Amino acid sequence: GSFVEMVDNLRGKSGQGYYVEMTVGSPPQTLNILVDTGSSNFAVGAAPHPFLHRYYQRQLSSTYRDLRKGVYVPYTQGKWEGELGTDLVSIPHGPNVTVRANIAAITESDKFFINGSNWEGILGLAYAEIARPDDSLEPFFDSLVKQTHVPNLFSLQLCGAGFPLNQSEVLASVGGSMIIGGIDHSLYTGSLWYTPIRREWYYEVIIVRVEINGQDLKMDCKEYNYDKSIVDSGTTNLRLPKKVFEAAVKSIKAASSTEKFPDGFWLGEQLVCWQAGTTPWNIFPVISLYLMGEVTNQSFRITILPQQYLRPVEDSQDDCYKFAISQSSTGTVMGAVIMEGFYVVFDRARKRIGFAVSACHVHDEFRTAAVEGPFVTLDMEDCGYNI
Ligand SMILES: CN1C(=N)N[C@](CCC2CCCCC2)(C[C@H]2CCN(C(=O)CC3CCCC3)C2)C1=O
Repeated sequence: GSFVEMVDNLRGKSGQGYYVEMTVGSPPQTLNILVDTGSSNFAVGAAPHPFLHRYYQRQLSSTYRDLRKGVYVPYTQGKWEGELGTDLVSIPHGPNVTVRANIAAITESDKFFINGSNWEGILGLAYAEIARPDDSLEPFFDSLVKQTHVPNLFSLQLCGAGFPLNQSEVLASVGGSMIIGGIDHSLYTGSLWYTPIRREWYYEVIIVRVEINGQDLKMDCKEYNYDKSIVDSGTTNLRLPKKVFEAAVKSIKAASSTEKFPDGFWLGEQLVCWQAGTTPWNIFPVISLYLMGEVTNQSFRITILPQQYLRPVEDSQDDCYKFAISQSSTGTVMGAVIMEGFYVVFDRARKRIGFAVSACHVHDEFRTAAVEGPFVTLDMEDCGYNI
């Protein structure tokens, strides 16, 4: 019910990631670690890098164990490579436990570390199926649950500020909470609604209906989950499959048509600015994603505001934003800008993901984010994509 020791243990922002403090080795080496529900390796900087002010020094840890194996992880926008080993790991603002976990000691990388992000490694919280080099490398959370009495569940409250935070502010500000082993009721309002985890690899879910200001996008629901839909704190944007993105942007443009925005804005490349305090939130539509419910033929919806999908960026005294919805060729990605609207419960023990309105979501006096249900929805299993 209440996990005060873990409340407010995150820092960061949607554009650069949310991170938690961790310690590795004996004596403990403190590092800031990206919370990543879209990968499954615990991988930390272990050699000098221009964007790192600290890194894991294996030679200084008496509990370091060398697995004598390399790991090469190339991905779309970057790469990381390192040396596998194990060590004792703790989360200072977490459960009061120390676990023996796998650690990939990063020795070389490209477009992995971000200048000014304040994190030195990543915590892959998804399942062993997508761990590198293969599923035999036990992910951190699996080790934590196996070695302690920590319940097999974690929950995330990612807090977007609603305005830009400079270098000093982002270091001093609370970015949210990662509750390990439980649900903290102070982090949300209303009810938690659960969607099934379709398969344990990424945190895969099924979207059954999409609305833009109550208007049904009216696409075959398979299109929404082509080739998968995942919940990923390690992605900034709400990413949509090509056809869905094209249909959604046409509908968002139509709803906001009292103001014309350049093509570069809709491409998520160019910022849009308004005089201080005059952002016309009301012209932008709300977006509802209906998710498969736990009950047969039942769904629920999560509704986000433009305060979630317009990402605050510094320009002046103008309030500026980037459009945080973008195209994908690898399925839907419910990234940090979506997660910022909600308290998200990764209930691994019951193979389900919970959503509730976040106590820290940004809104205005007229509209709020929402999590509502139930809705009668038929043939929802057909919304899932196969092959
Ligand atoms: C999309 N995504 C993740 N969720 N994690 C990784 C890895 C995915 C693995 C999936 C399984 C197979 C191997 C690759 C790596 C992170 C590291 C930094 N990254 C940023 O984009 C910078 C920030 C932008 C907002 C938060 C971070 C991405 C990724 O590419």
